[PDB]
Amino acid sequence: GKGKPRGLNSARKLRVHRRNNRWAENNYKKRLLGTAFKSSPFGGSSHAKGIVLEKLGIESKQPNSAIRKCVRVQLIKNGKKVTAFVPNDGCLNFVDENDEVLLAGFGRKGKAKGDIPGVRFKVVKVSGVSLLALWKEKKEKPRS
Amino acid sequence: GRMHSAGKGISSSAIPYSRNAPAWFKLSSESVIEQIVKYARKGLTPSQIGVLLRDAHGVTQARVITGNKIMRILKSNGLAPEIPEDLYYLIKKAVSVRKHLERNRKDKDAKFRLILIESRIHRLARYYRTVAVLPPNWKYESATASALVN
Amino acid sequence: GHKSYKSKHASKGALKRLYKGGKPDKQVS
Amino acid sequence: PRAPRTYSKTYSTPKRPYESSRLDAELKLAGEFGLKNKKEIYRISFQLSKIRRAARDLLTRDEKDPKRLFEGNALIRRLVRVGVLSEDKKKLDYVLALKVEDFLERRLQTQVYKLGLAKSVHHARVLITQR
Amino acid sequence: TRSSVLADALNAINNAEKTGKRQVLIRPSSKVIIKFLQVMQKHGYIGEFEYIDDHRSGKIVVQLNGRLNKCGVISPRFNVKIGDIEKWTANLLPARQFGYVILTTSAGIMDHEEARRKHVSGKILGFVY
Amino acid sequence: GWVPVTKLGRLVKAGKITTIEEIFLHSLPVKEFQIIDTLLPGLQDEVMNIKPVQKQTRAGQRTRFKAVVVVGDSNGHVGLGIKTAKEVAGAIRAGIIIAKLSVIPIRRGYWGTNLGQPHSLATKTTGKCGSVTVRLIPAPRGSGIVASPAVKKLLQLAGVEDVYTQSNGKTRTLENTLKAAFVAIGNTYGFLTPNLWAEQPLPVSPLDIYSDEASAQ
Amino acid sequence: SAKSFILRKKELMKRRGRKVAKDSKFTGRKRRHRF
RNA sequence: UCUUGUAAUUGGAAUGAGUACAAUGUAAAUACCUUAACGAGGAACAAUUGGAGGGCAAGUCUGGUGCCAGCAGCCGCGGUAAUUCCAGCUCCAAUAGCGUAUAUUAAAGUUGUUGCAGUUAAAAAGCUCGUAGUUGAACUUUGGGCCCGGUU
RNA sequence: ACCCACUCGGCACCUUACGAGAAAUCAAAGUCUUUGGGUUCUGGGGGGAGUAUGGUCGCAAGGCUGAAACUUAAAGAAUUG
Repeated sequence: GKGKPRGLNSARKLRVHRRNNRWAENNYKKRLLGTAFKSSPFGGSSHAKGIVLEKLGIESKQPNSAIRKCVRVQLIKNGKKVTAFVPNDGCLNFVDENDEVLLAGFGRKGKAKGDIPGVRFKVVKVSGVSLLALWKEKKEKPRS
Repeated sequence: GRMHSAGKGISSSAIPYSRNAPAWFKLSSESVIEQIVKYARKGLTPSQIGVLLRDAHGVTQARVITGNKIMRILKSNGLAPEIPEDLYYLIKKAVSVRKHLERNRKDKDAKFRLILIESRIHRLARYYRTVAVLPPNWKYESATASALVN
Repeated sequence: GHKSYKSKHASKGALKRLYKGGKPDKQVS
Repeated sequence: PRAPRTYSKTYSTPKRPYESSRLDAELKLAGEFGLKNKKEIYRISFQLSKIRRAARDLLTRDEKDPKRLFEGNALIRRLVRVGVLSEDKKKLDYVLALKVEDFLERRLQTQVYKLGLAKSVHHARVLITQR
Repeated sequence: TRSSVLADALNAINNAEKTGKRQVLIRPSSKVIIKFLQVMQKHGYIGEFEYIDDHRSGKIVVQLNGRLNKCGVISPRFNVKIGDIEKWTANLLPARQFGYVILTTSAGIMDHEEARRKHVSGKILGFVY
Repeated sequence: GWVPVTKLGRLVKAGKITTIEEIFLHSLPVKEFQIIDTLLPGLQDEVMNIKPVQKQTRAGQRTRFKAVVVVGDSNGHVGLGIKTAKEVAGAIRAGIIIAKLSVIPIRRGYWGTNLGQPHSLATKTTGKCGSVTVRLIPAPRGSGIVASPAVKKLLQLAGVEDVYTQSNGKTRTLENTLKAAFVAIGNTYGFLTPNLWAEQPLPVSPLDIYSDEASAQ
Repeated sequence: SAKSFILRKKELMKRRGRKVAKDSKFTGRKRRHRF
């Protein structure tokens, strides 16, 4: 019993039944539709490059609050637009309009340390130098 | 269980564990064969012949006494019917229920029962035509089968 | 109390109480 | 259009990275033998894992199999030539029962300390490195 | 219907073992059930069995004595290459030193260690330990 | 000084009973924890979990302490203790008392061929308590007790050395896992091997033989 | 709300009988800033 | 009476990173192998990358900034949906490497042939008939005897 | 017609756990980590959604088949006051 075929010559039924079931997967469905090439922000990539379109001070709360605010960037290959989290404060003075930034993905979230509403693109580089090395005064941001 | 139903009865017969010669019978082995011949000349179906034999003359059944079944005796003497007993009775049942359904056009139960009877006929007729008792087509139709049975 | 009715797709009855208040699909060759 | 020189890696990172018993035993070994980092313990664990895998699928083969005879004799002869097993333990159930210290005892710094000449395994290693 | 007589025979023996009965009746019999029970009797896992003979297909009375852990059927009777045999044991036997998995080879109906001594293999039938 | 209050108490008090296999084979029951202390010494103890439990009345909220502990010396004899008392140390004492009262043994074995003082089990065995299932698999020599550190400690106090443990079920809980593992190792002792097919002498429950000096005063 | 979350999910651990860390002036602080 | 630790205590040893005659090396060179001579006393020839409520290893640390219709009164104390607002100390892991992003694999028995589940958690067609498809009762030479001959 | 004892086949019941389960409980939901008697359909976190598009039956009402983007860390069984 158990609700499946079990004959010695039933292998075709097991194959086809498994194919349909696999069509009710999630990652298989995302992959064999190739939807990581059509609707995703990245073209299936890891990073991407962009031009900072607008910067807004989206504070956590009203003035006595946490400084985690960021920008909307335009993708340079796709032409799409997306918000893209600048990291820890004191780096917003690095970022103004038109800075040719490099974006990556975000990753995880806990009950602290950033539970931002869907802003999942941490900026890795600004002006093609760095953001961490620019933060530790290792290098200076070039003038245009 | 039943082939077309939910019931699971087990009412049947039970042949004894004695393949030989009931002791008190001691009558004959061929004489009963000409009462087979006589009754088949009368026109009785083999089930009827068996039941009249065990009700009248003390024959338990012909397979143990004669050494042959009834149909091979009837076919041996050439009195075998064209289509066998059971298929003929199924066709007769289907015919009668279709005439009643012809008269009474609203009876959904007879329509369902007739579909059941037709499917039972089809299974049996396919069995017969794959064992070379009917011609290999035999074309069971809904109307002309009436002329086949009566 | 009473246990709520359970269904993956919302009933056509409940949608009537919800709803009161051209081009085909693309296939890039 | 020239062939590859083949390569592999002799070390293997552990499955659960952060276990106080494992960290403690690793640091105990490092102090007792004078190692540079955890890669040495990992490398001996990889060597031992290969040897135990060979021993397991040799023993699952039947007794008196010719492949079992040849490969087991080669393996046991090798591991007594390097001197990890004893002289009178030439059987496969014993080479299932090998410990990492039984391999680190047969190194160079452990021998050039144990044979005198160094009075300390750390001094032994730095005396090796200085040729 | 009764798609396999070895299956329900082995199931009946196992329910009679789990409950704590003494002897069990099996309907119907087969050649392969006789030979299976022959091997199981030879290895001591059951008591002694006796074939009640009517003309239909018979029945079997198996006189148990405890000391049997489990018996079962592996359906469908998969083809078993010889090197596959070990793998099959490691799938469904409680250990390697004890337990048996039973093959039907052309050299007869016979358990796996004798299948290796006679150096032959064939289809699988079931198992017992 | 401990005074016997039962039949096996009088049996063990004068030291006429020393071998624990007579107790195990006929399954002699025990209701006082002093029997194993006067019979098997050195039983190392270690604590699993002490947690506060709340019972809510009409107005009040009574707080008790549930203690689970383990007992086992080094060699094939284990006991688990579930108790709940009004005090933490009293709960530990009661738990270790019931753990020493419910000691069960272990039949060990070899993973493969037989050589030199067995180190593992003899059969893959199941244990279940509330949607957790511990499956114990014998393992080769020096392979390490591959279990969770609580369960690894359990088999380390048991006496086995290498057991593969595929466990299936929601293992966030501790008590269900420990109860399932306890039943698993108990049925591991209860799993019959054909090696015990030899003829056994079948004693006549030797409390009957020692009934002259174990009866009432 | 980080401090209150740690306060909520630390007291639950003691009811389960699990050892929990002590509290001080290091609980609800950014232990390591990001990049 | 012999063993570990500490010290702005002290002493002499060793050696290559480097510099470089030379020679090997090479089609010619560079670099490796060998080597004349030089080359270690701490800010030297200075090791980093991540982290520290539990997962998951390591703070009953320090200091600073901002608000409080809270006590005091100009010293301050405490709180601060400031998700700490910012720095330092100490500790943990890996190490000439360490982190991050995307994809994938194991842990996953969340694709389950081995190996899932369907009363109530997602999930047994309203019911029956029926073709392809899957699956399908038992039985036909068994037993006994004979030798020869191989292996532990 | 009734009673008594059997037997086959039905509809429900009472108790129990030798078993099973997350639990309520269940002679089946038992004979399942000691996992294989035959077979058909269904399911893969919640929303978007029985929504969109196409096909199809339907006079109509409608039914049948039936997604995707996006978003989100959530969405059964008993006891205790």
